[PDB]
Amino acid sequence: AVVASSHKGKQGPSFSYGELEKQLLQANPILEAFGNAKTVKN
Amino acid sequence: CDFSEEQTAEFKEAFQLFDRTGDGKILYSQCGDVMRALGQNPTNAEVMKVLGNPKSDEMNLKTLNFEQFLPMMQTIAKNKDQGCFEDYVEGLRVFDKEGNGTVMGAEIRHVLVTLGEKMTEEEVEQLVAGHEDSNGCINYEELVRMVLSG
Repeated sequence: AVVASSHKGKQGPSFSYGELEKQLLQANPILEAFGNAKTVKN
Repeated sequence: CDFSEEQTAEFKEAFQLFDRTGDGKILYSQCGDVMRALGQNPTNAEVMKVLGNPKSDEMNLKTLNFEQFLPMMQTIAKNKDQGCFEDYVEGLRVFDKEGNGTVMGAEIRHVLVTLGEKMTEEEVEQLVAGHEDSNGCINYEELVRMVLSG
């Protein structure tokens, strides 16, 4: 999402995600909530 | 020395044209760009390789008489012959990511600012013949000829 970012013209944790990218990087917590549990291993 | 009496005289006359503050000399910081302007094109490193002091109190404080400047210019005039048209065209051919002459200004800016010694945001604007909009498309073939004639 950082390296293949689109640029219209031409820090640390922070980065300006596009509309699709921001949603893609938000898909993870959504899927994890519905799909993950706690076990002795993990 | 390789220079003729006429060439030495021409160098003296050129040396006299500069609007210096009456020092009767030339500053070590400035002399490189003088030699560039008047003749052959040395690198930033070459100005030290000619046995000029690589460390000093200040390069603006260090200064040279014509008797010291003349051999410093002579050695690069003889030993610092620059590349062929073929060599620079080959270099740009290998550089060009479009492989057709029409290089991108952002990539040109990268290889002048980031790589080697950092060329300034004032230099690049006076070097680039075209412009850098959202396209940035400029032909290197004109630029190579321009700097070949320089």
